[PDB]
Amino acid sequence: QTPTGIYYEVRGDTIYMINVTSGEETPIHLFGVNWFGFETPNHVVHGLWKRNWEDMLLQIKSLGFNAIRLPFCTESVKPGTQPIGIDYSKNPDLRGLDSLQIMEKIIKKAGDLGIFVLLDYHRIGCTHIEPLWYTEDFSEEDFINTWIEVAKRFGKYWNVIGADLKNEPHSVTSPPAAYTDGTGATWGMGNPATDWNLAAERIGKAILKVAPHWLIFVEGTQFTNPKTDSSYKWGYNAWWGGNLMAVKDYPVNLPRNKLVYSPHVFGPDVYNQPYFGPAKGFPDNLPDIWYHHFGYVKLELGYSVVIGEFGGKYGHGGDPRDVIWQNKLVDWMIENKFCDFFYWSWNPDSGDTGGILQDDWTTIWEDKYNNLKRLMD
Ligand SMILES: OC[C@H]1O[C@@H](O[C@H]2[C@H](O)[C@@H](O)[C@H](O[C@H]3[C@H](O)[C@@H](O)[C@H](O[C@H]4[C@H](O)[C@@H](O)[C@H](O)O[C@@H]4CO)O[C@@H]3CO)O[C@@H]2CO)[C@H](O)[C@@H](O)[C@@H]1O
Repeated sequence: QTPTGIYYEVRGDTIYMINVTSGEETPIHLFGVNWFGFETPNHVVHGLWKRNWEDMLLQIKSLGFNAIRLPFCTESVKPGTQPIGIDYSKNPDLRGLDSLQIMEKIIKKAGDLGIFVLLDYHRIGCTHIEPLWYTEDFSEEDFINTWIEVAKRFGKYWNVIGADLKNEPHSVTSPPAAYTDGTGATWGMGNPATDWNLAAERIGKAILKVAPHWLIFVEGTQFTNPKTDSSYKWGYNAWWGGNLMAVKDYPVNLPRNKLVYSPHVFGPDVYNQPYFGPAKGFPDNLPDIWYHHFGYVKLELGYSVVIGEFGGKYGHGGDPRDVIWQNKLVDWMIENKFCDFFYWSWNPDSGDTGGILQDDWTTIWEDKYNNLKRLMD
């Protein structure tokens, strides 16, 4: 059942937390942020050159968030990786700790604060997101074994809700090549080399054996299979980790009380999507685009859907259409009861999106935050 005394499950489209000792079971909401850096050359969450790590946690909690998605790369969850970019004068308790002991300390404290953590295997290397869950010198078996060691260790922390199996499965070539050419992810192709729907089942099963109490989060790909993608006019224009159009015909085969679908969705600050042109009816055209790419998974099919990344500069140094985009997206989440989400990012040092923090790592973008906090009321 559980090593921590806490057990997570999905009933209907809602995540519940069970306490086996008190017997309490309540629905939870994930009002989340992404705090990144363990996936980069820093090997640690960013901003610890400017801030104390507990204080960052306390500030996140104080803004109403109760969940952090923590991106990691393979090197950061191995014993002995040295972090760069910590002011030890501000973080004395982190002196001489390796990146793993820091991740342990951060998650423990999060727990004490009542913050859920979702572990995200964000990159295999520490430089960029790979299209597949393996590379030339890192196999799916190494990927799975990395998740098993992570689940073995982090399964002991009550507030770790689960595993976001791989960030942003995607493509590096164009369709039609992308479907068969083995360089990118697919879904419903019937090809184990590339089918993210099949890979998710294999990786999720491995993790549930060691952490049966966890949820498994599964993202979209970019392209799926040609019949799915051509069946919608914007079928070729989903984000990385954003195409869930294949779930209806090819659902992922994990237990229904364990599985959470986790699409990503972005604004004009990340990529100038063609449906962002007002001549295409932006922004009033978006709800139908969101619905087709991922929203029907919940609205029509009844699955838990947690948006795992979304954000943008909200007009601070970026495309002024980002303000309209983020407003419209949060309107649609609220009206369709997409209440669980993780914003990208808490960090201001996201080059195309900024974050909830400003560049001083201390003050927030009030307007951006005010729009988002509508989901938290
Ligand atoms: O991790 C530290 C790093 O994060 C960067 O922020 C990234 C996230 O890490 C990532 O999860 C996500 O990635 C974007 C990616 O940056 C875009 O390049 C990619 O663009 C695609 C689009 O999805 C397609 O529809 C279109 O056809 O192709 C374009 C590119 O050709 O979209 C994905 C999301 O789907 O988002 C975050 C924002 O980019 C920070 O920017 C960086 O500073 C941090 O170091």
